Amino acid sequence: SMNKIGDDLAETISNELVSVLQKNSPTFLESSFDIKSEVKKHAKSMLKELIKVGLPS
Amino acid sequence: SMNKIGDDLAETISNELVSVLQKNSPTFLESSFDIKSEVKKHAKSMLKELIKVGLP
Amino acid sequence: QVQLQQSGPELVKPGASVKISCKASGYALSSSWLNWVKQRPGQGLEWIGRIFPGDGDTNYNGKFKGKATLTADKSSSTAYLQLSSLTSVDSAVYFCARGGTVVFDYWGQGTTLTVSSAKTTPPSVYPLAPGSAAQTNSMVTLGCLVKGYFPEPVTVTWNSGSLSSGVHTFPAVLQSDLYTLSSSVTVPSSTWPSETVTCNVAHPASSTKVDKKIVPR
Amino acid sequence: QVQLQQSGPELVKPGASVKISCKASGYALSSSWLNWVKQRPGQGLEWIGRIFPGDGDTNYNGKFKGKATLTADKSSSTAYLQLSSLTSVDSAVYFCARGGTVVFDYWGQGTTLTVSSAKTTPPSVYPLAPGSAAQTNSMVTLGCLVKGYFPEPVTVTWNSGSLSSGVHTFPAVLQSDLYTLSSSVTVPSSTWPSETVTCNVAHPASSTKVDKKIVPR
Amino acid sequence: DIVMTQSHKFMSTSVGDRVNITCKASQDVGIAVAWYQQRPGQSPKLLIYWASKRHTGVHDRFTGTGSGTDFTLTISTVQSEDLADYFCQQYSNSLTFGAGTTLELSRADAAPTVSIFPPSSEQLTSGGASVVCFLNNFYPKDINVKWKIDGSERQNGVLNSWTDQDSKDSTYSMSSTLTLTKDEYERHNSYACEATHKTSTSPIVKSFNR
Amino acid sequence: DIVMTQSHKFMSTSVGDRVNITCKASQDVGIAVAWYQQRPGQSPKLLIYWASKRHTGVHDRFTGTGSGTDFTLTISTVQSEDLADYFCQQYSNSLTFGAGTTLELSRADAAPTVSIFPPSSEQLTSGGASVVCFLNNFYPKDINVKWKIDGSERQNGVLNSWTDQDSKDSTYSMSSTLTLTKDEYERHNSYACEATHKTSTSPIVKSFNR
Repeated sequence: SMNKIGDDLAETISNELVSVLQKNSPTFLESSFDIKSEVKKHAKSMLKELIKVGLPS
Repeated sequence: SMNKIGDDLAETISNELVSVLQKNSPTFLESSFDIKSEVKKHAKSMLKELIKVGLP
Repeated sequence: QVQLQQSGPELVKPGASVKISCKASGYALSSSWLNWVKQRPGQGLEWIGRIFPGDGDTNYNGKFKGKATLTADKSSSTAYLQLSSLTSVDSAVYFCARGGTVVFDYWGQGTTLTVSSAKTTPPSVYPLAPGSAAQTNSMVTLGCLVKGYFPEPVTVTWNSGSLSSGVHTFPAVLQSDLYTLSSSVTVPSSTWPSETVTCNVAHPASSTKVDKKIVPR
Repeated sequence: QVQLQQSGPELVKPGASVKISCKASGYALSSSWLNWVKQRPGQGLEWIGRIFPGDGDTNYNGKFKGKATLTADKSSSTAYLQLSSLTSVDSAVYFCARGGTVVFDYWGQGTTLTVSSAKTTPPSVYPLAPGSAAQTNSMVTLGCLVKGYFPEPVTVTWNSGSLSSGVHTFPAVLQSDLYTLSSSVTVPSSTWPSETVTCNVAHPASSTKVDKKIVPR
Repeated sequence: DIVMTQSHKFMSTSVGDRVNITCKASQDVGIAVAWYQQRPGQSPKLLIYWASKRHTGVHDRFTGTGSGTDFTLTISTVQSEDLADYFCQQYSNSLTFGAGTTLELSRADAAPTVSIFPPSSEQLTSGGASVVCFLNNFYPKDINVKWKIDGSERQNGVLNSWTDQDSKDSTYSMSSTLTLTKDEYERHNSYACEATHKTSTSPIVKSFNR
Repeated sequence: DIVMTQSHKFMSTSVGDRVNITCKASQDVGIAVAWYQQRPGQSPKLLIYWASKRHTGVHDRFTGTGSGTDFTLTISTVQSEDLADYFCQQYSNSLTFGAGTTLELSRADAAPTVSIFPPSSEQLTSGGASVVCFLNNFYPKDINVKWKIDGSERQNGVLNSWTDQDSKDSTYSMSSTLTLTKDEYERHNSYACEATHKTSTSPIVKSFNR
């Protein structure tokens, strides 16, 4: 429930960041599957931090 | 150029987190302009670090 | 200026239906929850339900699933509470309140709902005088019995306000589908039965008013 | 296995045009850039242009923008290089290379483009013998001149390969937009003129094969 | 399916003094408790939520002291604004509001002045009959009235009503009407109104006959 | 534009030894330099990018260095596989390749065997004339040849061709043709081919006379 939209947002972030990296990288980005996953796990953890600036009083 | 998409990706992240945050909050969440701005600012720094994991 | 304007009071036959409106300003209902609460007169608060005008989602209390319906017009800053199959138990004050799902920042005014079989009925006004017995004669206490009227309120004065100290007027009780008050004064026994005293009893719902002496008989 | 397969060698007259294909496998072109590079006979390496076939966006060198164009077919994993206004300058080996914008992590096999007005023509084969003089008589060096042919290549052997080692064949050079070369051999001096030496040219393009003895003077 | 009990219907205080308002949950409700104020003729307004967080605009005197099944709202200094009703609320699973507490002004003990009246001739010709007893100007609000007919207890047919604390002399007043039929009223002789209170060991008894 | 110049067209080495292929840039190119290998008949392969980082699959031997307008590609241990061509590339703002360095096997000095041949009687009926001079089996590849017609020097009408390092005896050979018209050839008498090389102060020169 709380992660229903946390994942979708991490997925959207990971896909768009990768497509830009590939199109703007002088190096062919190898094993982009692994790249996305690091971005997606990092996206998830930091999405859970971003959400917490809501009401931590 | 690098940062054109970045800000827009932050914009979607920022507003979506606010909408979910509002609809599930036990409290009203007043001053939501300041909620969003902190999130959108923090989101951009996150995006810079996420971009970095794609290192040579 | 944050304000939550609700509709006026309702007086409805038992078994009928009522739609109370709740209009908001100073903020956007499209990104908030609006909650409805029943404060039985004298007793405490019960929750009814909430709605999310933007996403049109409704969560109800199990107590009120069959009875209560919530709805909203996203573009009119307005949401409505509809109540069906009314009984005397639903007679209460109904508030709408802004907030999250469970904590309410700012409440409305409170629309009064009275459910009764009665039509507009003027009070019976019975004089309350003491007997021939006497004790602690320094002060004498008189009274009236406003009785069997509907709807509320009733205004009571004594000698048209010429006797304002030592007076007690009591909230009506709901007795046999009708409302009853009692009210009393205390004058020194020196001036009574010497000086005349009067029940002034006004029932604006029927535009009925009484000017009645208190007599020793 | 990952590889890039390019179309075959090309012959064009000056003023004409070509389309060189480059098919990709082992990876997705819609996630990469494909680059084209000119390698000339002088060995200088020049960059032409690239395309991101997922989008189709292109970038060109100012030196080739006027006459080089890139297109791609996502559904066929194939990029195409089209060259107009051909001239002997543009005659080179053209590689297509995977990578990003810059760093070419994998290269194809290259397409050889020869630009000339010459038609298929056999070589003239001239016998090279020393004059009457006696030159370092321990050995004797004979030779041949495979001149004025088009296109490349030719085959050279001595006594049909029997005269195997101690021979030198040289790569061709351009005279008047035709190719020419020469070859040598070092038989001992006692063998010739009494043991016939011959050079055995062959030009597969024209199916011309030459069998000529080396005679004195 | 979860109870929020405010032990005290009323709490006594004076202006400038310290006061607590307590609340008791029937089972663990974490810190998910909110406090509301409601003055007569006012919709409720939020004081505390999450059991200790002060809401926007609420003055610092409204401290909140809460976790578990035991919660407390403390008013550092009481003033006129604080003479109001107070509700606690649980929202851990579902919404239960507390029974409500009314903050009153303390004053010296006061016994009620009691009067008793027969039914009127006019009422007796309509077939009804109401025996009326007033109990006025008493403090504390802890009063208990018993009706007797010919010295024997009467429980049913009795409706009661109270005024809130008088704004001039901080006392409470009570009215008690015993309603009977003409048939039954005329079958008895003695009628009395008997008040139990802290200002006299003897209940206040005043009576009439026919 | 930015120019990448590889000073050495050739580097001498041997299996088991170290070697440095250098590359000089005309403008500051940061660390945006790539190195490629190309074996004869083959297409290029990437070795280093960003001037010091190995591409996936590249052996520890290939230890590239540098920033600025000076770069290096140290091969720790040369194998047979490494006897190939080497190119550098800059991509700081725009793309430029060098012209390449060719890694050869070192061997003891060797002087060429030289021969000279007049045009054939057959060619001299078609109207052309080719004077041919071979210079075979010499090392190193740094050799300079000049044509003399009756003493006077010649530069134009001269086409040269070269072999690669012979796999049997690690030497090089060269061919030079002096292509003249029949008229030019017949109006002169003496033809000669000269060469300057490290193996002898005296150039190697061999003559033909009509």
